[PDB]
Amino acid sequence: VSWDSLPDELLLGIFSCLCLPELLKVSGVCKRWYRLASDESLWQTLDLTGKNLHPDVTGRLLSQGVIAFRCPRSFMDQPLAEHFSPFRVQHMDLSNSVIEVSTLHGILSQCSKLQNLSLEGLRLSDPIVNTLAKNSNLVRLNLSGCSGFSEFALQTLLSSCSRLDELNLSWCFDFTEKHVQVAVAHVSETITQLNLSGYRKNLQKSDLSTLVRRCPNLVHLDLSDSVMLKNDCFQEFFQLNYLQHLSLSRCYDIIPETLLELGEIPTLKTLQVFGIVPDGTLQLLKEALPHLQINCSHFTTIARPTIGNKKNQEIWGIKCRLTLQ
Amino acid sequence: PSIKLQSSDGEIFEVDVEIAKQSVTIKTMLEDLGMDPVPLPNVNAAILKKVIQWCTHHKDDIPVWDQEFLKVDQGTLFELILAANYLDIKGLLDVTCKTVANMIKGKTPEEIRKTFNIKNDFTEEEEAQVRKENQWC
Repeated sequence: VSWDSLPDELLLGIFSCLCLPELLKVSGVCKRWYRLASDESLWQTLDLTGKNLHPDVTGRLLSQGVIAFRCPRSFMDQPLAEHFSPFRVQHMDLSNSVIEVSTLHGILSQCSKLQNLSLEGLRLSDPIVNTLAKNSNLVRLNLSGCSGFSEFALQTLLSSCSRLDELNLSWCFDFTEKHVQVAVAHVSETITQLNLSGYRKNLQKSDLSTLVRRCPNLVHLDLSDSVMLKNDCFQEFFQLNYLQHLSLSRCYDIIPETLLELGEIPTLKTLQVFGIVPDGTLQLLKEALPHLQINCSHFTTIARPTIGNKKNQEIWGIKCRLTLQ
Repeated sequence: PSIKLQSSDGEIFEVDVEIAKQSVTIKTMLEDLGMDPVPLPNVNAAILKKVIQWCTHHKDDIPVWDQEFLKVDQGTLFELILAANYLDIKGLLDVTCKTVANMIKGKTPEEIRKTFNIKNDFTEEEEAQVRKENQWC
């Protein structure tokens, strides 16, 4: 007997039971299996991390209706700036990958339905940053460590993403005051988690004011490495009635004692002040503010596709069903 | 506590209402119709007896029992996947599909066509592209 007489819904069942390499095997059995082997139901979540890859493969794969694309530490360094057809991709992690800037652009120029994106540690460009503006439905965006874009392209992206909740725009070693100013002046008021650490002399107190004025919903605020900030900034954090996580690690102008004032912020649940607090005055600070969690955490979780080890492929909670592990 | 099922070819099996309920199909009928000899025109007596057996084994629910259970010819397995689907029994539809999945694993596209007997719709030039489109993996 033949199984090709099996309903289309059932072959997909059988195929859903196949791991990535198996699925690509079967796709070459008969023309029918090949169609089905690429059915959208089978490709919602894809995990290709650390895979060297040609842009056409990433495009051809993203063109199969892939919603969660986990692909950090990957390699895409060749021609054909995806233009494939628009992509359904909603959650995508390309963090710390090496991707030709024109390849990065081509792929993100077929994206409008992104909800959660990570481009952490990727050289970008206005062409790239501008195409991101299309994804106005962006809820979480990570551009930490990125560079290659003006404060103007950053402006239209931030202006455009009006429902942004988490924004990790830290250590963009690439930029000036103007980028920081644009940043606080156009981040959506809907923002609740913002990471703007890494801009020493380029982040003034006034930039903190603007931010505080325009964004009353901040719950997470990382300002580590804000060399300019003194305790006279605390009066701005006080005007945030939902701030429960603050980071001021390496803010050398914040006298360790003045840190006691941060007890004014009622909602505050955790404080991170590494590198400026003597072990001693730190344990006294913990005495005084027993409600807080001081220097309890080292890494930012703001807009991070994944948090942990052995816990990969949980790209924003999604356990990618197709992988290469 | 009891319900009678009628195979598409005559047989009447008396299964426990709770076990028969494992079938969304048989479940909707026993409600939206309140029938005694539940008409199952899409499942013959051989397969239904299997479905009931599998459901009984997992009345509280790849295991070894299931593997031995699905240790049948391709025909029967093909009939069960349909049966399970028709009767919409997610439980048994899962094991049967994974069973077929396990059969495909290891075998090459050719060995697969043999077993499940599949016509090669491909052109040697198409298998050339299908292959190229899957090198990256």
